[PDB]
Amino acid sequence: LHYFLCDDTIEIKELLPALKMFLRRSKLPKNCPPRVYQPGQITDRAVLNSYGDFIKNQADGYLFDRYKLGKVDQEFYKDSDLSLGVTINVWGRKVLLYDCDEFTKSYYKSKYGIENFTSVSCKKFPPYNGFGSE
Amino acid sequence: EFGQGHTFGHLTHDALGLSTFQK
Amino acid sequence: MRECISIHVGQAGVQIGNACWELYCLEHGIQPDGQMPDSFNTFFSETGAGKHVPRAVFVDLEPTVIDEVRTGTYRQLFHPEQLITGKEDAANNYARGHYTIGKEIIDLVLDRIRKLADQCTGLQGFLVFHSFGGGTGSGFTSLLMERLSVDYGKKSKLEFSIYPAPQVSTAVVEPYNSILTTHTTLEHSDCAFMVDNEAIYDICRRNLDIERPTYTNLNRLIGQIVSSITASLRFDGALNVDLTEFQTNLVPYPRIHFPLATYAPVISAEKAYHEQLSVAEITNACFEPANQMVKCDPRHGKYMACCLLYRGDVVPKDVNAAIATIKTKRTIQFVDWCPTGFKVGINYQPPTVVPGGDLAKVQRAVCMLSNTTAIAEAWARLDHKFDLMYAKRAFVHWYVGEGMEEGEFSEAREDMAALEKDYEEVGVDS
Amino acid sequence: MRECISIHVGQAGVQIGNACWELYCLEHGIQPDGQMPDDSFNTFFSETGAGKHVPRAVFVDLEPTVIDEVRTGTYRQLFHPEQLITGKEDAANNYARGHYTIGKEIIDLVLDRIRKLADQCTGLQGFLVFHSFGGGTGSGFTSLLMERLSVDYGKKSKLEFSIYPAPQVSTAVVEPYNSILTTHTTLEHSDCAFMVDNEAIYDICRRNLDIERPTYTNLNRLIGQIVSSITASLRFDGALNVDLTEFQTNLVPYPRIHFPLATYAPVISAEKAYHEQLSVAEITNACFEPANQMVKCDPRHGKYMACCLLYRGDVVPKDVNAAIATIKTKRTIQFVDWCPTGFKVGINYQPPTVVPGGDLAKVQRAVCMLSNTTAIAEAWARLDHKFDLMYAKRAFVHWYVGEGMEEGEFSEAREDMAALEKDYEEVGVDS
Amino acid sequence: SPYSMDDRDPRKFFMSGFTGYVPCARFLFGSSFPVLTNQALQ
Amino acid sequence: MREIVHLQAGQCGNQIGAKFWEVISDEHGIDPTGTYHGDSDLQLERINVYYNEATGGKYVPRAVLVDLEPGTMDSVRSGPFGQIFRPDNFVFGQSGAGNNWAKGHYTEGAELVDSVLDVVRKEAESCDCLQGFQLTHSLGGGTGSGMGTLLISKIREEYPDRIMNTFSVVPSPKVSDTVVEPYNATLSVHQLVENTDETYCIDNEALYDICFRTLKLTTPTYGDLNHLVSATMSGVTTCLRFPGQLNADLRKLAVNMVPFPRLHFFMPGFAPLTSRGSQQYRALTVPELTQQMFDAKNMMAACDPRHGRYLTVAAVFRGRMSMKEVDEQMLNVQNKNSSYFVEWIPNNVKTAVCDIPPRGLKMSATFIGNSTAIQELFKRISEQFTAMFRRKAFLHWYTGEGMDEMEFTEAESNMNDLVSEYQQYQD
Amino acid sequence: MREIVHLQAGQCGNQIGAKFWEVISDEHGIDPTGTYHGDSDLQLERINVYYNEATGGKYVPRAVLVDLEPGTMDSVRSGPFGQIFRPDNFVFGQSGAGNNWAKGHYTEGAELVDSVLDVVRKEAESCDCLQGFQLTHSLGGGTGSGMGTLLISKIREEYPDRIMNTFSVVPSPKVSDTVVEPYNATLSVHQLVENTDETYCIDNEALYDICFRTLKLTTPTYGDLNHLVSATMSGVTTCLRFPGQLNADLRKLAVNMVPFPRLHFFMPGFAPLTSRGSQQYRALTVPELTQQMFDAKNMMAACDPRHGRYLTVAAVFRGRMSMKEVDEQMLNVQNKNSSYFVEWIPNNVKTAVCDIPPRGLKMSATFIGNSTAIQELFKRISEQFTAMFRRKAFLHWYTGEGMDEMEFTEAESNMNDLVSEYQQYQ
Ligand SMILES: Nc1nc2c(ncn2[C@@H]2O[C@H](COP(=O)(O)OP(=O)(O)OP(=O)(O)O)[C@@H](O)[C@H]2O)c(=O)[nH]1
Ligand SMILES: Nc1nc2c(ncn2[C@@H]2O[C@H](COP(=O)(O)OP(=O)(O)OP(=O)(O)O)[C@@H](O)[C@H]2O)c(=O)[nH]1
Ligand SMILES: Nc1nc2c(ncn2[C@@H]2O[C@H](COP(=O)(O)OP(=O)(O)O)[C@@H](O)[C@H]2O)c(=O)[nH]1
Ligand SMILES: Nc1nc2c(ncn2[C@@H]2O[C@H](COP(=O)(O)OP(=O)(O)O)[C@@H](O)[C@H]2O)c(=O)[nH]1
Ligand SMILES: [Mg+2]
Ligand SMILES: [Mg+2]
Repeated sequence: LHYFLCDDTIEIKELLPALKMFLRRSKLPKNCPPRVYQPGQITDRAVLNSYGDFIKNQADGYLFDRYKLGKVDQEFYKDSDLSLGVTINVWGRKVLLYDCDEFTKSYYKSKYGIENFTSVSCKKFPPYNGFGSE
Repeated sequence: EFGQGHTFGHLTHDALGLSTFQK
Repeated sequence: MRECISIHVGQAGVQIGNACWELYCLEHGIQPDGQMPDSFNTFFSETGAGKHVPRAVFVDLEPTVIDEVRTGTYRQLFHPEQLITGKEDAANNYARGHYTIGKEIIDLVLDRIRKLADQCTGLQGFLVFHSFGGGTGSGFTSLLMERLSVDYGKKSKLEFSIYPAPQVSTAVVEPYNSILTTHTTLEHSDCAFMVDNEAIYDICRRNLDIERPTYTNLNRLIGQIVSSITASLRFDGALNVDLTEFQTNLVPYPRIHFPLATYAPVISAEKAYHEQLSVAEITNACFEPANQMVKCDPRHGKYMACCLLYRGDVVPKDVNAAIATIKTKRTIQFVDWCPTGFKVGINYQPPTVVPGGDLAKVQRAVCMLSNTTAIAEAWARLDHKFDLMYAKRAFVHWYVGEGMEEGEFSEAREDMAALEKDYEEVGVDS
Repeated sequence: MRECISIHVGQAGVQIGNACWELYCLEHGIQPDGQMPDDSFNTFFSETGAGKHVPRAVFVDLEPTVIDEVRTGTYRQLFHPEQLITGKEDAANNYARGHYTIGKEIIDLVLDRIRKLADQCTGLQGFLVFHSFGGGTGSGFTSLLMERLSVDYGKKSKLEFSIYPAPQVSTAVVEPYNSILTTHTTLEHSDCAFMVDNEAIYDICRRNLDIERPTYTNLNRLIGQIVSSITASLRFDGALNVDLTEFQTNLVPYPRIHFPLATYAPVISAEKAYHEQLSVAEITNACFEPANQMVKCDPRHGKYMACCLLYRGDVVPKDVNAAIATIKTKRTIQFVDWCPTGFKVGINYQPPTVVPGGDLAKVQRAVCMLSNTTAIAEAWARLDHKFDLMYAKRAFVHWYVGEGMEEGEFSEAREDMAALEKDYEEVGVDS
Repeated sequence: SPYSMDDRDPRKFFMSGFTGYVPCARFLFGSSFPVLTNQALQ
Repeated sequence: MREIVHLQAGQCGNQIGAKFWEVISDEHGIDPTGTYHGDSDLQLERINVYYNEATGGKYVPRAVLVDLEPGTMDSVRSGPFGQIFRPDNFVFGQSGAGNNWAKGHYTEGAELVDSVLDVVRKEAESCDCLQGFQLTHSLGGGTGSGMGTLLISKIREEYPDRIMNTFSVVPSPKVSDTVVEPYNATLSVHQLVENTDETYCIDNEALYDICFRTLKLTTPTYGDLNHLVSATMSGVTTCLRFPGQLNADLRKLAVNMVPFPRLHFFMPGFAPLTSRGSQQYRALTVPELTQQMFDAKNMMAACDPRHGRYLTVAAVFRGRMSMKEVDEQMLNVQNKNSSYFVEWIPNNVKTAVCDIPPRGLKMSATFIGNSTAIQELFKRISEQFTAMFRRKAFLHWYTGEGMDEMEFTEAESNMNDLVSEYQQYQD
Repeated sequence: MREIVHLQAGQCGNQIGAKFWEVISDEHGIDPTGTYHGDSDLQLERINVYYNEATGGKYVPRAVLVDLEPGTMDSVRSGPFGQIFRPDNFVFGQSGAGNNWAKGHYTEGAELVDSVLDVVRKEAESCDCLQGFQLTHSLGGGTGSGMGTLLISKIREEYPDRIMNTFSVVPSPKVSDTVVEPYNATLSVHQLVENTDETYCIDNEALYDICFRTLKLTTPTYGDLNHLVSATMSGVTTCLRFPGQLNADLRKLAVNMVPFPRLHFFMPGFAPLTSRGSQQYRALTVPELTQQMFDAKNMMAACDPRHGRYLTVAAVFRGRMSMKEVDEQMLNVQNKNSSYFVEWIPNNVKTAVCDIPPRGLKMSATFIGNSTAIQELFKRISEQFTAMFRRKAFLHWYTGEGMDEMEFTEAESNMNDLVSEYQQYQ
């Protein structure tokens, strides 16, 4: 599991007894196998209405409001949310983290001040006759 | 479901006091 | 398992490739020695011990530019047989580099290419780096190209050439070697990208605010463009482009395959964060007449086909609104027979910068690949420079002294007259 | 349990065995003292109750200079003291000196030790001979030894590893005489003669190992590697083993057509092993390239006959069959129209072992190929072209008539090799 | 540069095919190019 | 019980279908592993339409994935629901098509269809009673436009009495992202008009305009754009997987909506599309749904229906609703827009009502229209083709790989033959 | 009850039999020590067929292990299941045959067969009711092709009222591991066709193809190819040592698949074959087994069956499973592929059903088949032999041991008669 700190996005590779993929660099939802919402429900900015006049710029032509009415409760995994020895629901799959790399250890002990990372382990002759010399 | 002879030698031999039923 | 093979011929091709392979290692996290503390297959091969080896052949007749790579900081990266050297240079001489010394190591070069080719499970194209005006940059690549054209039939053949600039140039025999190279590029070369020194010089003064650039500044900037067009093979994106299609949808006639390159946004560190660098203005900087990377005026000619290659955080709608913004401008003239001339490409990798460089850390970039008829005026001022050489037969006897005839001068001249009348024929309205 | 006999004759055969028997004691872990610090060594060594192991070779030369180097050298306490037969007067680049007068005095002792060595082995495979054409001892002594071995041991296989003279560089002057007079008896009393040319090893060492100016130690270690490659099947386990007769029936189709080649791959130094990848399909394509061959001939002008491949180390039979299929689809390689099957494959598990201080890298998979080819007819032609020019003036003759040989056998040997060139052309032509 | 580099360092050698001059290299034989140049630099 | 075989060709067809299998797995309660996890049994009585049972209680899709480039198959395996697909159904070439119709249909595509059709046929005798095929592709590429016409030619040559669901992405006038789009469209409509029972036309400009007016989305990326197509993709065949009150399968849709053998290009639509802010302000009722159907901004094609006439209209409802309100409202829209519907056909409108709405909504409806306004989509392609055909630009690439000058004129002639039918019946 | 004697000759026969004695030991639950460690008692009721009882509960295999070169028997004893073989059953010579049929038949393999015949005859009288012989070798070698066909000749003249089931690994053109094997192939099919009743042709190219496209393994070593062969070895006779509902022995297969005394060349198969990464997505059903028995990809011989017509086909099923689905689908494949079977005989398919599937599987099916597509298997050896004997090459190794050149002409004449009869009846 690679967690990029630039975009807070998670990608996964596999280790065949190679790489393949098994996942893509996207945001990982946290709670439950999520339903695919109706379109338009996942936008980032709440808008009131477009400008009434016909001539306008398309990107600018939106007025935003002060109430965010239809917020869906979408929770995404983060560096605080995932740590060592924590069960993670990858799209319905229970995944256990058991060790990590030295840069991850250094980043965690620098940011959150956690000092201990214990790597969880996962795993004549026949008898003789007397008719001759032994 | 959605909701949820022992030996060839001992069978041909060693039959003095034992019958076929006794073996 | 789609691969590209690189050949670097001449001092210009070798020195650009030093910055080109430096960038590729920095893109991918591969250390200079060759290990780590799947997008590598396109340009590297993973050995059993964990080493990674490039897919380039560094060949030149003059050892003094190969030796500085052998003694340089990238000595553990390459294979010691891939770095072919010679005995004496071409010395700015097309006769010397093609038919006097160029035959003595040409079979060595051919077997290394074949030894590299059968290792690749899937081949896609060639990337040849050279310069027009050089002896090795003309003599070696002309001999090399027709042998690979008859060895491999349908493979794409991409070249990157240093155009001798109109006003400024280094050597004197430059008009001769520029004409004598084109008689191979018109038939065996599939798509030859073209760039000059003076336009990179001009951009470094204004955008980067460099008062006194060197070739170290140029080679990094050329390396960014060539790393931007091959990004779709390694990294993923919203819609990717392989080597075959962006030269499919760009070459409409068999003799019109000479595009122009443009990079955006090129900027220094101080002015970048003051600017707003969104999608709607990085593509408008491409079509400014002061930002094209070949010294010519695009307003005189009309655009023929264009390719836009976006990298980083780019929303696909911001591309389409920018294109419709471009098509409403009067100065951006298009040919009537081509209704749609724009090709897009989106990649999910932001650009990177080498440490100790100049370019800023910018979330997005676009590379513009423009086929246009404005390059005819660049060839007219070079054909005129040829005609004053050939009128008084100056510098000729260094060509007949190695065993080659005089009639190829006139044959290449009417070849250039054939090429410059092609643009005037295809540039008219119907 | 399966045992072989090796015979080393002449200064070349002795100097090959200095770097040939070095390899066997190293890879079996046998000390130069002769003691082991479970029967894979029985092919090349015999066990003594004290614990010492004694090799199974004979070292014969007519001058005591080169044996004395071995006798006082590193391997003094390894060879038997009667496996080193000495002679006082060298043959001195003369066929007659080695074959009639001096060689008759010590052949009874040489055949005494051979019969003594043959009676110790419960199961005998055959004989392996190491000598050189251009020397008096390497021509005279082996010619009399083979006619005295074909009388005593009839059905046993005889194989040679000869030093074939180079077209341009040579040591002596009279070797066109001395090479045709020693190949007169090989066409009737030999059965397989692998020939290695010295300057072909020179060009391999120049452009692959990058040794600029090599010497005999570089040559004999490579030749020592090729004999370990051909014999590795009897010594160790594998997917399918190879007998001496198995690659003999696979290589010789005629009573007279028995002249194969030899080539080793991969042959690189240590610093090239890390960068390149030594695939199975690559080490078999280096063998078929003409620049890697150990005889200075062009196989493109020649005509392939029968190829035997011997794989050592971590190999996969699927890769071998794919590699063979890729060999058959290149058209620079041609086969006769009467031998449609032209490949024999042998597999051995053991990878190569490199001596400390050697010029070779640690190789995880290697291959030996043994190709019969009529391209040697080009090499017999120039060897006979340089014979008739120097025979027409009757130069360098008077010792041959003064030491025991009649002159009239000169035309007999020329007639035999003329028919030999005539026989190579009859096999090479199709219907 | 390998010339002034310390002797105990394993990098004190040149790759094969190097046309640059190495002192005390013409007086050496029977060995491969990088180790020959390595002992020449020693 | 009815069986549908799915095929995905090209880059655009693969990503839309990858969103398609994600949507209907959610509707039937299928985990990404392939394990059933639902709440009601009505999603389980008809699962053999799209899925095949495997040992251990795992469900695999009945889809065949093909492209000439291995790059997109690594992405399809990479998806959130990429693990369910059969690895035996992943067939591909090695040389990219390069947006060349000849490189997908004649030169390199002829060496892959021998292996494509074996896997495609292997699912057919695995099925008991086959019904039809769905093939998702784009008309502008060199893979989907070329091989999609090649595959339907080979399928129809040996399944005569079946039906074809060709969900083609048509080229766009201003969102053109390739310079040879008129070439790859005119060379693919030759085989689409003859060997396809119905084709659903989707562009990118009308999808983008929906995302800015009805949905008010700031950044409508491709992962959101493909969801609009996938909703209508799953809404057309709801009568085969769910109980209803007035059922209508694919052949019933074909009989009611195809009056002439070469008029089968449709404009689809989705009714309950809302903006995010107006979720709690809107009354979701049938007249509100019917008003959103026949809105000129809600059709997924770049054709204005006010610039033409309607042949035959269908609407498939999902959820709990009456039948008087459905029939009266969709009779009132016929009387009010009486000039738009043709006078020589009575009862232009066909209704269909199911009983299970999609998850997360009280009711939904899918709108399918056949109109004369689709002639403008083909007119701009033909007049773009002629300007390039006149100067013979980008032509030596096709003719360098087995094509000729002759076949381009026949393709444009069949374009003009197809366009002339719509304007003939308009007046 | 019905004992089968197993004979192993050549290096190929020794390696396959070493794998064969491993699978049936695992099926009957026999550890390499020699005891019995199993759960079900059905593996013990029929145990005398393949294994012999010895004092102390130790079971020993009834097999004969013969090879002139003693190289391979060191590997056999050093294998995982090598302790069970009797040292009195290890009969070997001193020198190898050297890829020569002459030395393997008349000089070096001429005095060892006295020792082989006494072990075979001793084990023959130890059996209660002998059922027949099964033997494994290679035609492309010197010992297996030489002494194998010699032992077929000497046993047939002494046991006339028995059967021979030969499992011959025929050579392939591209996988040609020898240069002389056209001579050995033609000179062994002369002795094969007259003294064998049932012969199974196995190829290496077919096995390498299967492990690539069906099993998807990138390192197919010989320890895996012999496992695929050993599956058909244990599945041909699974109704002789296990209960069922429709039992069939080797004689019933012989009288249902051999209509003529010369048309007895078969082509084997085994088809619950899946990869490791695709086990989750396949339904193990009788329709899916029936589909993949009959395709050209699963045959263990390098022949395309669609270029010819079948004569007889037999299928042996294992597992608790129905019968209408068997009888319908065996009828369905005859009706659909009507042009792939000859029209002058009806009901070309024989079905046999057992009770016990092998370990780690749910149901199994073993395919054996007579076909006229073996013409292409023997035509290539014809053209190889004619173009090679034309110049009399590779011949002094044969005439220097006692045989005249006329035997080469007779072998071509017999084989030309064998390709005449299959083409006549196609
Ligand atoms: N962009 C760029 N161009 C270079 C560089 N080095 C040399 N050139 C070009 O090379 C041209 C002259 O060629 P030469 O200097 O003779 O080098 P060459 O092409 O290898 O030819 P010869 O050295 O004579 O064999 C100049 O006009 C430069 O434009 C460089 O580092 N960057
Ligand atoms: N390749 C190789 N050839 C050797 C070696 N030693 C000797 N020779 C060959 O021996 C030839 C010279 O023969 P001589 O000097 O007469 O030695 P000889 O063959 O033993 O004959 P005599 O000196 O009479 O005993 C040279 O041409 C070499 O080819 C060696 O170590 N390696
Ligand atoms: N809706 C949608 N359209 C796409 C996507 N990817 C590509 N396209 C469209 O497909 C057209 C190009 O098709 P192309 O990829 O060349 O087809 P191919 O060559 O057969 O794979 C462009 O005009 C895009 O608008 C996607 O993910 N979603
Ligand atoms: N498939 C397979 N073939 C084998 C095996 N062992 C040997 N062979 C084949 O046997 C042939 C060589 O036979 P060989 O050992 O020389 O026969 P022999 O000399 O009479 O014992 C080669 O072509 C191999 O393909 C094995 O384990 N599996
Ligand atoms: Mg230079
Ligand atoms: Mg001497």
